[PDB]
Amino acid sequence: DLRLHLLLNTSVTCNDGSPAGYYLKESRGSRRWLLFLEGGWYCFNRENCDSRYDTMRRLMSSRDWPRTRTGTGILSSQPEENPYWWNANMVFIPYCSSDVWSGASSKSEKNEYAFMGALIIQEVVRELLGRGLSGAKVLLLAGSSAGGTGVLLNVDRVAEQLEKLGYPAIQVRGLADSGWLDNKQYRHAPTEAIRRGIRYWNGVVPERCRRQFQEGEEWNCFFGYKVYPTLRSPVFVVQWLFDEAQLTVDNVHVQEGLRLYIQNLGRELRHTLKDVPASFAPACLSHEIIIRSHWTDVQVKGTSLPRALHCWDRSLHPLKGCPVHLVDSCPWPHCNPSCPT
Ligand SMILES: NNC(=O)c1ccccc1OCc1ccccc1
Ligand SMILES: *[C@@H]1O[C@H](CO)[C@@H](O)[C@H](O)[C@H]1NC(C)=O
Repeated sequence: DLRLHLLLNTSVTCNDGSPAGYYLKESRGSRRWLLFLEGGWYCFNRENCDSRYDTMRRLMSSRDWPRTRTGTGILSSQPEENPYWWNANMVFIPYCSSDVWSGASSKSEKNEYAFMGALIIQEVVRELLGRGLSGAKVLLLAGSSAGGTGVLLNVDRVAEQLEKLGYPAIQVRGLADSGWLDNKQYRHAPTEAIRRGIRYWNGVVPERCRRQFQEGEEWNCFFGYKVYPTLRSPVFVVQWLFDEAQLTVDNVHVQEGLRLYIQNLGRELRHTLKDVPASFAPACLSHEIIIRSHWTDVQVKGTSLPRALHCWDRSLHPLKGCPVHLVDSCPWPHCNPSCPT
């Protein structure tokens, strides 16, 4: 169990103005810290956010949060469930800002909701330095789905924040799960929601990416294959080749037209990962993995995800029999026998 702490700075809030927070389980014999960003889509105007507040309120408010959560997958403290970092300090940061962790706007007389995702991450980091983070050797910022995209948008800002606060020894790294294409749909734009959303959230993107695409075009930096090349921090990318959220937005739910569509989608995703040295991309139809309890089951070319992350740690001290770049080449969902059921 990880125990809830509401932010001491009550001006950093969820959508409805309630305090944001984090769940923490300390491991005093470890100098490794895992900060995990939750996912869960987003909302991009008043009417769409009002609907989310009726039936997804825990993703917009802390008023009903439980005092504990069970750590699972990479957040589990059992060696059998988590071969990678079972002894780390564990942090789960709930997603209550509906802004893909990009926002920096407070509730006010002209804003019905606050969108503070980028500031929530910084304040969590700030308050953890008083509870042990000051002695860390590695800070791994991880996340799934919208939280995976949030890793890509925030990992270099966390690095910069610790540098400016006087902590040069903490190595900041990223792990982005299921947050990696602005492709043509199979049937008939989803990118327009992101464009409109950034403007609604006062959303912020990494500076080098901002400078490449310039004003009005920051939505491009929400797409992994465009923002990843601008990042300095080491980032490991986990992405199913046939991601279910990607297929949903593409309006896919088999004859030749769809067969070619699906095969091209896998081809394109594999192409964008060619020059990503730390990555894990199985040929499966699925979504998310790193906090699922059976995340140890899937393998690419005989290597599990916990093993690949361990090999990544070793590389940041090619390695013999301990690979870090693992991308399926077979071209159809579940041609990898270890895919989830
Ligand atoms: N669940 N998905 C997210 O959170 C997300 C995060 C970053 C960028 C877009 C996202 O979805 C919208 C979308 C997905 C695929 C193609 C176009 C648009
Ligand atoms: C509280 O957070 C707000 C919003 O980020 C910031 O303006 C302010 O400096 C913070 N207060 C303190 C005491 O750090």
